Amino acid sequence: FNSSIGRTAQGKEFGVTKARWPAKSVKFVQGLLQNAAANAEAKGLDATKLYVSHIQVNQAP
Amino acid sequence: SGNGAQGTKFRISLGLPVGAIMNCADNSGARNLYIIAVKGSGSRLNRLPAASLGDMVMATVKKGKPELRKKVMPAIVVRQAKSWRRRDGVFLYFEDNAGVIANPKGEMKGSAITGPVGKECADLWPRVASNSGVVV
Amino acid sequence: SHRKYEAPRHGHLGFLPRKRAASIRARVKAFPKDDRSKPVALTSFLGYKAGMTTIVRDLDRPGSKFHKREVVEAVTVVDTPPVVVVGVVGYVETPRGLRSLTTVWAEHLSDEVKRRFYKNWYKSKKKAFTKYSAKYAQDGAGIERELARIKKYASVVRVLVHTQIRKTPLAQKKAHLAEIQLNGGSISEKVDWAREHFEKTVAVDSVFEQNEMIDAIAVTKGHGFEGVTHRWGTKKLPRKTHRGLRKVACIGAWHPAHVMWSVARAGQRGYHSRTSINHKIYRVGKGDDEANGATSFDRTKKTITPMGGFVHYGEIKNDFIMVKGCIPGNRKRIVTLRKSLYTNTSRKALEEVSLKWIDTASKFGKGRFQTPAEKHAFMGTLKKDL
Amino acid sequence: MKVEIDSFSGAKIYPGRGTLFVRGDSKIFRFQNSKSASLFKQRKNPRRIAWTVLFRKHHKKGIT
RNA sequence: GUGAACAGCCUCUAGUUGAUAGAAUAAUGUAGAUAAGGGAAGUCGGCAAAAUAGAUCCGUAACUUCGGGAUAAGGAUUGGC
RNA sequence: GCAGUCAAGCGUUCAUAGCGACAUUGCUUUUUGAUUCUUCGAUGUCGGCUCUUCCUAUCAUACCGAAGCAGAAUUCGGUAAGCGUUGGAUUGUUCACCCACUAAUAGGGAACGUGAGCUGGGUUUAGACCGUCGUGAGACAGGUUAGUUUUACCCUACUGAUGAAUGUUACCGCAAUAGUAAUUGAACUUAGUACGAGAGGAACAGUUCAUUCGGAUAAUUGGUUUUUGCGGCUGUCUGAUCAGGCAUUGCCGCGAAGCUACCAUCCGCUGGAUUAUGGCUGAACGCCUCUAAGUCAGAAUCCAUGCUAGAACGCGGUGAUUUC
Repeated sequence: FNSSIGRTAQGKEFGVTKARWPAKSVKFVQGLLQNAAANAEAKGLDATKLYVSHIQVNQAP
Repeated sequence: SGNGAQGTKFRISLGLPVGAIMNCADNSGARNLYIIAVKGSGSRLNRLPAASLGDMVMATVKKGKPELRKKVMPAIVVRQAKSWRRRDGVFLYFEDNAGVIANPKGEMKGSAITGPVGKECADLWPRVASNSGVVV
Repeated sequence: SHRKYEAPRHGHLGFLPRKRAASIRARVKAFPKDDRSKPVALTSFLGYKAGMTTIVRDLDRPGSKFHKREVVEAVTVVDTPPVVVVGVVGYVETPRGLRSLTTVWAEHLSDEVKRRFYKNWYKSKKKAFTKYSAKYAQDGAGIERELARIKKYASVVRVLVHTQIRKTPLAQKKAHLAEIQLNGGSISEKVDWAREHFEKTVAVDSVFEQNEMIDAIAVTKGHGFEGVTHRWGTKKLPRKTHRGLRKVACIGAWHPAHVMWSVARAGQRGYHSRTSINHKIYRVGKGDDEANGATSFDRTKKTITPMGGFVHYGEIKNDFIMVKGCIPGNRKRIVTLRKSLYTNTSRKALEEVSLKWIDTASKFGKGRFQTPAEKHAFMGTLKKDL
Repeated sequence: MKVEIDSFSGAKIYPGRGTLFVRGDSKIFRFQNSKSASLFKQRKNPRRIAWTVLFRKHHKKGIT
């Protein structure tokens, strides 16, 4: 969902010309990314070896 | 410009287009001649032809002595009142807007140019700089 | 129908794509034709400008009306540190024109141009060329065959030079490079000329002398994404109009249903690599020595540096070389100085031309005075005690 | 040299600096900067202007 | 308060700080300006803009239905103590 | 509208120097006709302003030929579209017709170029008047005045500007291709001379400047002002003073920096190949001939040196290439 936004400089670390800083939508992703940590650690796993094999966003009504 | 050029001019800063009310400055009787063209100028669309110092313009009369009226006169600008530079790098400018009625070979109709005279119409029109007054 | 009133075309067509250039430095297209009976000397020079000053002269134009009688004239002054040459690179003949088959550096390369190849200096451990200095550690066992591979080959050999920023008030600390054609002769000592001038500088009178026609190649200053009235120069459409006041009016007809390359619309203005040719030189003056702004009969010991210095550049105590008119590009740039292409005929070169009054007046104001020791004893004693 | 001392404040005129105003009564008026000329369009007499040397000389400041 | 004035402009009592915000000034814009030397030469056409403009004194033509035109046109003065 | 064929004759004499009777063969789609093939669930259908290119059926420039051309002026033609072709009065005007200057003031086409570019003066609305016609409503390609000109943020085109991939990263270059620009005039001079026994009156090479266009630059001058820099002035408000607010930037005068002006200054290169045309050598044709092979000079023409961009899939030389 690129079109008609401005170029930046910080995006070329990932090999793209244009980027953003979606400061609100990030803030609900931390609210899960300690919650998923809050029960993966509290299952019996370690906490220094996790990674996200499946992230998913699909649109609501 | 042309008809009587015993030499040539440098470029002076041209600042009198068609429509200039230049005040006549001799004893030709009519004080106020109104410019209609110049002589020796090019052409591009919507550009007014502009009069220089010292050039021979063609310029009708407007008021005055009722014998040289309702015709077209050949004329010559004597002082300009636009800040030209000259080659010494000084910026002269007069106050008056002068002009003398002349006939085409280039020695004018009246008998006494009054007031000051721009000094670079000396060599261009030598037959009227002899009948000048205070020059420079 | 036709266009009802014929007029010339606004803007030159052989200068587009009017685009911002490669770097601050502009490349040079060509060099003079070599003639191998001449002494070996380099043909174009690298320097910085400071800002233009004013000059009166004494015209030797027999025939005109200001013969032997005064004028003013606009000189500019470009200045130069003693630039210093750090290696040659030979180009051989081929059906693709020129081709680099060599490179040979010095042994002690300077830190000002070990600066240049890096783009993030201080984090680096500075380790450029430190395996290439191993080759000179012998008698010449990797270079004497290499220079034999540029004596025998490489029908055109051009040598590269680099400035002295450390002797110049331009706070950049990062020098520059180029090439320069060598238009002397005897190709295999045209090589060995540069073999001598490793780790040594070269002057500014080494390439130019007085009263000759230099040729300027430089870059232009820039003004950003400019519109269409300043860009090309087209007419302002009248006050009555709607959707603008200073656009271009109509672009094309119906057919061709695609707008031309020849039509004048907005974009980039400035910071192109322009040129300007046939500029006259006046005074290749030495900076360190006696009274570089003292002309023939002013007899007043001063500099060419105006009162309070040049604006945005500072003072010149280095070498300087002054140029009639206006070289393209504003202050603090790398303007280069090509030599001629043809020996002139128009009696505008092929004379001697003198000099009568250089200036010192404060170009950071409407200045009045010529020496800080001259406004002192003119005004008297100020509230500042003498 | 080609020095000139002007007609409003005794300032200095060098070739490559300054203007000149003639009048219809044939009187030259050499100035240096437009400060010394825009006062003259407004008709400012130089003997009541606090920086001119024409005013400076007339009150015993730097002559003896 | 200035002023002739409930005009314009600043303050007192009373109310509000409500108009999505941060950063840097590119083009083209909308609103507001200024500009040498000519002065309608632009244009369907002085449209738009500019210029005088308050007050006091002197003056003020044809024409007229004698009431008017008329602030006709024109020129001078203007602070503070 | 434009171009040829003939040639009765004009042109003292002579058909073609320059024209061309009575005819006759075409070209063009800038005139205006003829037809109605496509658009009537809509191509915004007069003129002007601005802007680019194209065509020549050359008005000027460059070089050349022919003149009942002694010189200037001129009349035809040839290659030539590279570069120029204007300022005003009157009208809604394309057209028209004059006043001027210069080199000339050429004709034309690009949906009768161009309204998501503009103004709306005209006509194709509704208001109103007059003249004629009509009994009347009303009509008149007759006249006269006022009358809302809508959207782009889509794709493409173009003008600019980024960028993955190419062992990395950095520097230095190379040039396929594309664009390319300078144009004309006056005086001094040659010279009152060649020509003409007279009136008149040139040319080339030099100059020295100018006209039109383009690229830059801000030394000096001018325009700019929120640097709100300094000073002045008004009304008000901080008890008075010093210092300040508020007056859409209160107003004024000067104003450095910065940007800019044929409103200032500077700069705008020279070699190769050619066309017309003139020749040499030279047949065909024992001569004769610029041609049939060869061959020279030759235009503002073409291509190169120059001037700009550097193919983001065209490439070359060089440095360093993680002891964690």
